[PDB]
Amino acid sequence: GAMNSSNYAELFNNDIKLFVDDTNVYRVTVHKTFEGNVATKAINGCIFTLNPKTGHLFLKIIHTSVWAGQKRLSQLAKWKTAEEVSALVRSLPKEEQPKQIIVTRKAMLDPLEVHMLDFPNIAIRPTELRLPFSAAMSIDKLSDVVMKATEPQMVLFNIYDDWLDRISSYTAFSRLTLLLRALKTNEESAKMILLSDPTITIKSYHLWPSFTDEQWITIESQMRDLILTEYGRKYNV
Amino acid sequence: MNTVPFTSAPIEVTIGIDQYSFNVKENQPFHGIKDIPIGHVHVIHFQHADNSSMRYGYWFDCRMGNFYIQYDPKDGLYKMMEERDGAKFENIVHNFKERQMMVSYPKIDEDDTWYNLTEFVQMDKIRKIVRKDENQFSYVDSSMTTVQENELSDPAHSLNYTVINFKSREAIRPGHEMEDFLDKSYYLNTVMLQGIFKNSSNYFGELQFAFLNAMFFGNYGSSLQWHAMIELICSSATVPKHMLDKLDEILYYQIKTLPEQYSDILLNERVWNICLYSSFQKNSLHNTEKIMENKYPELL
Ligand SMILES: N[C@H](Cc1ncc[nH]1)c1ccccc1
Repeated sequence: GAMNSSNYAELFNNDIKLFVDDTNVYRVTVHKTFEGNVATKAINGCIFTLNPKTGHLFLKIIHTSVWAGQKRLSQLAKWKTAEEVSALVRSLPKEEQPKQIIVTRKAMLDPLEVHMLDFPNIAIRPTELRLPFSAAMSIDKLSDVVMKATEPQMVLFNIYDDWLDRISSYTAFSRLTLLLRALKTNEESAKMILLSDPTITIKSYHLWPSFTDEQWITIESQMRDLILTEYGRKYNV
Repeated sequence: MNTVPFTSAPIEVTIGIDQYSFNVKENQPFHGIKDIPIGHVHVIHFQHADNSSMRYGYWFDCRMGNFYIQYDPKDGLYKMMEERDGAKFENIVHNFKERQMMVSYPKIDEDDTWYNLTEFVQMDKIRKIVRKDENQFSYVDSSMTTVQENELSDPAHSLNYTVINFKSREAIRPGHEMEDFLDKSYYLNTVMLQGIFKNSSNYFGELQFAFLNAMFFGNYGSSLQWHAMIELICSSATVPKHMLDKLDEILYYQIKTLPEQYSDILLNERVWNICLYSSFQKNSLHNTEKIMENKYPELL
């Protein structure tokens, strides 16, 4: 069934599972034409496919060429997502294939189910959680590799950096979703928090700064404040 | 014109014959139904006065034997049987007619309703779905489950209706996932019409047989089958023009015949709204759309 607050620790058990977020697959800028009509121009996108237990991120970059000459792009984007997720599963050794795929948007269920008919034992699940994975393109290194791509490309990351050496998956996922929620609600502020102290750097092979345990507590606190704040500036409280 | 005699009527029962019905009182002197039109399959069906639970009945064709009804007090139902002694049967019938103990199949001359509901239904074709080979007539009741329902338990008592499943490898060609899911023409025309059914007459007939079992017995799996067979056509962008025209006529007469007070349970809102207003064939069912809007505008 649907993944929600009640069955949340299931994410960190030992059954392989992936989240799939298709938000950033089809991305456009809307602009005016010389005649004063409106048109779109696509920019490169990405499928966000994440193992929440290990942090392994399968970032499939969607190059604008995939849309050339196609109609109904928002609908096609969901089927392309499902095609590429199915291809990824087929590429993995049997013992690495997921037992469940959780889609962050319900409109991905039928496309993914149909592409995975060959995998009747892989459960395709929606969720009631409002996860902030759309903000993935606010992570500078992820945004950079998507925008620079000249062809379809899969890039592998660990979205937790080395955090699992010191904390549990549950805590790592909580930190990730807090960071991404903050970047989604107020990107400039969030990014200011993360980069303020210039003595804390991002390792070449990491996505996030090299905070000590104590510095992460301060960081996490500052992100919580931001989210309540912006929730104030938005609703006025 | 043919006859289905009754040995007797020992328990109070509502008897249907096709779209007609009449009440028979306990031990009322009733000995059957005469003047049944030849050339069509027919259904004779029953609802006991004391247990409206279980409507049940028998599809039969009088061209394929002499059939009669006899109540069984052990199994508690009216059973159809075949009389193989033709002279014994003619004698029984002639004597019952002479004593005017039979109701007459009450067909108005103008009225093509039953033809229109059964145009592609035959007795031999019916037995391919309802399996009991030792008899010529076929038993159906309210509770019988379909093969597809059993996949999701007694196989001998099942309705072997063609299994249609839009999210199945049969329905979806590898590499045409989006194409085949959004436009079911492949599945309709190649898999089902050319591969399994063999022709449009086969498709319409199973679709018609599904509706009639839903209507007469409240058979839920039959209702599921009827709607799936409609949806598969309406969700295909490429359908032979003769099939669309015939489908409109078929569904028109089904909607016309449906009891008004049963629409709530026998009509699936999603399928009909999708079929009449969103599907590829939203503009191809003029007669069906008109009667649905004037008779069930609430469902829509
Ligand atoms: N069995 C046929 C149609 C069919 N062909 C292949 C599978 N089903 C049918 C037609 C008419 C009345 C009832 C049943």
